[PDB]
Parts: sequence; C-alpha cells; structure tokens
Amino acid sequence: VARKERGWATVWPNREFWHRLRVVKTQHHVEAFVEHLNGQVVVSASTREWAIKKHLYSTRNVVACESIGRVLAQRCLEAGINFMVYQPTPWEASSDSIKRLQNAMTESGVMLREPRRIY
Amino acid sequence: WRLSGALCLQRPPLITKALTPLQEEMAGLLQQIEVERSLYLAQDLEDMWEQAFLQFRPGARETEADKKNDRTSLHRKLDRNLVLLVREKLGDQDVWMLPQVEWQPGETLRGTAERILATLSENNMEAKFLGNAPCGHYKFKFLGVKVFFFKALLLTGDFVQAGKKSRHVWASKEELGDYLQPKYLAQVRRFLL
Amino acid sequence: ERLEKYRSFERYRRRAEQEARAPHWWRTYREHFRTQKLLERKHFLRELRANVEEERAARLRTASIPLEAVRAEWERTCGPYHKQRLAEYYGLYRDLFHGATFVPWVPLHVAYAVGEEDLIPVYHGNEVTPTEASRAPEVTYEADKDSLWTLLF
Amino acid sequence: DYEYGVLNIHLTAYDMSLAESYAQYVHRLCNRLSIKVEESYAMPTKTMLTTHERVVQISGLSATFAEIFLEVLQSNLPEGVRLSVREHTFKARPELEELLAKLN
Amino acid sequence: DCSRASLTRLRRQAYARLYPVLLVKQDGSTIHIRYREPRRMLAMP
Amino acid sequence: EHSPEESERRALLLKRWALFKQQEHEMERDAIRSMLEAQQEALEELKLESAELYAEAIKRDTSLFPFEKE
RNA sequence: GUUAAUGUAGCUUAAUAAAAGCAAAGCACUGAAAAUGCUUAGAUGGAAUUGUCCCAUAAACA
Repeated sequence: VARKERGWATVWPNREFWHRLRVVKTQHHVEAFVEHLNGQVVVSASTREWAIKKHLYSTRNVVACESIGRVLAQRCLEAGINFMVYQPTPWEASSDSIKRLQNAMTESGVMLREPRRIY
Repeated sequence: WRLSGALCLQRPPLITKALTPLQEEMAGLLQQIEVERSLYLAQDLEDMWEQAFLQFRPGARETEADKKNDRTSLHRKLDRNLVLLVREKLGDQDVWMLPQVEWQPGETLRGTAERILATLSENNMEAKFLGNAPCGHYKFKFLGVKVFFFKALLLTGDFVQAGKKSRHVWASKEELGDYLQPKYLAQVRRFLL
Repeated sequence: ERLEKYRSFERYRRRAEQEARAPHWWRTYREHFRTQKLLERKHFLRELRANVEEERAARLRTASIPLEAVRAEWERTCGPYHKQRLAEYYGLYRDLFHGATFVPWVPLHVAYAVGEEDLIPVYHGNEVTPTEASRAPEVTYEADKDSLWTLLF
Repeated sequence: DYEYGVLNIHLTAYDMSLAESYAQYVHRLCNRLSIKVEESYAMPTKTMLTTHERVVQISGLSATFAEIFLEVLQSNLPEGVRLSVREHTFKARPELEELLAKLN
Repeated sequence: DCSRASLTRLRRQAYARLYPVLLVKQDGSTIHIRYREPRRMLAMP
Repeated sequence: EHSPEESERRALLLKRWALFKQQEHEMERDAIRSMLEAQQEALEELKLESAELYAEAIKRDTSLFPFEKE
C-alpha cells in the first residue's frame, strides 16, 4: 500500500519502484546495488570486495556478471527483498552479460518486476 | 662569442624490416578467415614465372649485404633512417661532429641550414625543410661556444664522391653514441626519430 | 568547442547520476524528499591468474564461484559494515538506542529447528512464520573462552 | 602566427582493402592526434587492370604538429602504398532555419 | 614502423577467394597483394 | 568447420596478438609525445639564446606543402 | 657535494573505512569515424599533516 512515485513522465527511467537494481560496469570491476527511493543503499554486491575477488579470475567478465548476480541474489533473499525493479537500456538489455545476470536472479527467486500498488 | 650552426639531416628508410613471427601467424589467421568468408595449366606457367623472379636478383631490403662497411655511402641503411655525421677539427677540439657551418644573425636558420646541406656534402642531394624551428642547441667551453642543431629530411640523394677524404658517416642510432660521447653531442637522439 | 563531447549515452548518464548526488545551490528533488595482507592477497591473485584452467573456463564462459566461501569471507571483512546498513535501513538503531549506532562484530548465528531434519536460519531481514518460531532457537556466535554475554530478543 | 590549410590525402593502392586499411589507420591516428577528418571519399578505378584510391581529408595543422605528423606517416607506410598530400581548393532544415535568422 | 598498418584484413561483406601474389617493381622491392586467380608472381614492365 | 580445440588455439594466439598490439601502441604513443616535447624543448632553447630569430621561424611555411613521398 | 629535479598506472590533492576512477588498447559489427558487444595491461621504488624532507635519483654548478 506504500506510495510509488508516478511522475517524471518526461525523464527515463521511471521512478515507480519501491526498490531498484543498479548495475554499473566500470573498467575494473562490476557493481550491483539495491537502493530505496530515499537514496539509501540496502544490499550491495561488488567485484571490489575481497571475498568475491579471490574466487574469480577477472574483475570484468560475462561470468563475473553472472557470479556477482548470484551473490547479490542470496544477499537480496537474505535481506528479504523479493520484488525489485530493473531498468536496463536497450543495448544493455540486449547485452548477453546482463541477460545472464537476470537469469541468475530469476533462478534465485528475486523477481525483477515489482507488483502493482494497492489503492 | 663563437657563432656556429649545424644540421641534423634525416634520410627515410626505403625498404621495411621483415615481419615478426607473431605478425606472420596473424597473416595466416586473416587469410584463413578470408577463405571462410570467400565465395567459392596456368599454375604451371605461374610456377615457371615465380622461379623467373627467384633467379632475377631484386634490390635487397637492406643494401648493406654487399657493403657491410659503406658508412661513407649514402645508402648505409634501408630499414631505418640515417643522419649525416662528419668528422670535424676545431681550433681547440678535434671531435666527431654533426655537420656544421658558420651562421650569421642576418641569415635565417634555413638559409644556413640550406648551405649546410651542400657545403659539407658537395653533392646533388635533395633535402627539404619543414619548419624553421631548430631541434638542438649545445654549448661546449674550453672561450664560449654554441652549436645549433637543425633537422632536415632527404627527399633523394645522388651522393657524388662516395670515397671522400673526409669521414662523413651516416648513422641512425648505433654510431651516434659510439662516435659522440658528450651529451652535448650524445643528446642528439632526443630530437632524432 | 575545446571540451570533448559525450560519444555515448552511458557517459552522459554516469556523469548525470554523479552530478545529481552532489549538492547544489538551486533547489532540487533530494532536498524536499594490513600491508602483509595486501602482499598475501596479491600473491594469491597471481597464482589464480597463472592457473590455465581458470582462463579456459572464463573464455569458455563456464566458470562459477562458491557462494558459501564468499559469505564467510565477507563476514570477516566487511559484513559488520553491511549489517550496519540494514540495521539503519530497518530503523533498529533509532528505535532501540534512540539513534545510537553500533557496528555488529560478533558473527551471530541463529536458526529455528523444524523437527530435527532441518533448521530455519534467521538472517537480517529474513521472513519466518510464527509457527516456525514456536520453540526457542539454537544460537552459536563463537564467543571464545570467557567474556560473559547477555542475549536479548 | 598562421594556421595550416586543410590538406587532402589521396591514398592510391593496388588493393581497395589495403587502401581502406591504411585510410582508417591515418584517420584513427588523426583522431588520436585530434586531427579532424571531414571526408573519406573514394576515387574511381584506374582503368588501363585497375587500382583503388581512397581520400582521407585532414583539416588543421601546426608547424610543429605538421612535422611530427608527416614523418609518422612515412613510418606508418607499409611500403608499396603511394602517399599524397594536397592542399584543398546540400543543407538540412536546422541549418537553413538558423541561416535565415542571421541574414533576416 | 612500416609494419604498424601493414597487417590488415578485408572490409568486404562478399567476395570470391583472393590469392596472394607479389608484384615485382623495377627497383626490386616486393609487395604482397591479393589476386583473384592463384598466380604466383607479377612483374612491372 | 573448426573444432573447439582449433578455435581454442586460434583464440589463444588472438589473445597474444591483441596484447602485442596494445604494447606496440603504448610504446609508439609515448615515443611521439617525447619527440614533440624535445621539439618544444628545442623551441625553448634558442629562445633563451635569441628570441628574435623565432619571430620569423615560428611562422609556418606556406610553400612547404604539398609534399608527396611514399 | 653547491644548486636542483623525485618515489599511486597516461591523469587525480582516489584511499586509508577499501590499493579506486578516468584516460588508454585489441577483436567483432561494414560506408570512415563514433556507438554497441566481447576482450586487454598495469601501481604505491617512500616516510611524513594538511584539504617537507628523506630516499631512488635527474641534471646545471660539480
């Protein structure tokens, strides 16, 4: 029953989300975040974290995305955040690495689409 | 004060060096993919022609194979660039020097630079100047002295009098350090290619 | 004209989002609404890089990671800090200590035993039904000798 | 203080692909050096067999910049590819619409 | 270096198989070129 | 059709080739930068000795180009 | 030695809670370039406190 922002019609992406998944691919590493509308990060999975680095081969990779997504999902399940909003760009959505990452989250049980609000 | 000008001539390399093995294998890779993308006895005659090329001598990629010692010759190197470099004797010094000539403030660097081209080589060499900006200036004292190092490129060269009594040597980089010990003369590499 | 122009949409987006975070004069939406470990770390990395099998799996895009190993290592390194975020996010530090914040350091573990075959864990923010919490839960938190404790639920 | 004119480069080579491959390389080197390339036009076949010639336009040079550029071109040349440097001699709605305001 | 741009690949979406041949110049230099038939050598007259 | 081992060999040498070119580009880029700085250093040196000569020299040569040489 | 440069990776007054971001490179995609996708290489040669020494060691003097 909580409010989701419904405006920003002229801007992309829409802000009608309780939670959002932000995936940033830098030169080194690749980071995935879950952030509330108020701007506080709740669950963060990054390739710059010691534990993930030792078990991976390269900071940036297609499998990396997959692996960090699986790690992110378990933390997301751990935090109890089951429903989330993902807003990829057209090329990013088509990117194979991001497609695989979404598959990991779907397999993990994290729903990439939030349910409609109750009025 | 002693006013002295000089020129660092450049001769382009005519023929390339051989490809590295990694470069060779990549040529196979671009060829094999080309075959993959390709769209579907004269050979004996071509075989006869290829051996006709083999028997016929082509100019070597490097023209040192016969020479091995022709520093005085213009065609000292073909794989890399050359620099004119002539033994000179000064009033208080006897050093292996870059070509030098006497310059005046009225004469611009190119005018002296042009005179350097033919004054010390006395040949029908063809060289070009791109910018009037000089490339090196070095001062050696015993009495104050300064030498201006210019840069030029050899368009072509008909080097007459190959066997001069002078010790003109064309050096790319190997003989620069060997013959020019002091930095004032061994730092020519800084503006050399 | 001197400055270069963004050649891709993403560059502007990354610049824009970073730009939004910075405070500004104009009103905006946001206002109203050790060394040895480093050396050892590096050495392990080099060994991982050397391993040809790691390269082959990565280029074959079949590699994977063990989640359990990462989780335990994550607990040692920065689990305290991430746990603090959840506590602040969930309001524990404001409702419990009237705004005082304490970083959790003891890797506390709790799970509700369902029968005897399996036991439901209690992580941060987890969902557990009251039926599952009928009986008291097993607690193991790796105290070490001495250092008396008090547990409060 | 004077600014170089825009100098066209006609790259003439037996093979179109090699001419294109050299044409791109100078462009990327030009782009890395911040040299603007307005056009990459292609000449017709040199019927006699034929050869293929490709233009890489280069606009803007400096005395020091020109010297450092050209010798690099000599080095970049694979050999057997013939260089050339020569001084050079429809509008859409936004361009016309702006153009009216200037003279109106 | 002349080898900087020497190694290059075709930019054609469709083309028959190209065969390597060398063109002999009057100064003796040689160039690797692509020809439609499996010839071995070419000579500049 | 290539076997996975055949692709593996070609891909492996491709990785070496990509690394080699990156090494080649980095060396050349610094080499060009150094030469220009030396030319700029050469510009500075005679300015100390005589800046007046540069007033004529710093001007570009309009007649230098066109220049053709393969 | 006098003068005087100099010790995060091209750049940064990134960082001591976790050695970062940016710049930069290759292949694929065909007008070129760019974009996009897949890939690549690296660090403190240092102590200092803010928001200079002292070494490696560069030189003019020497």
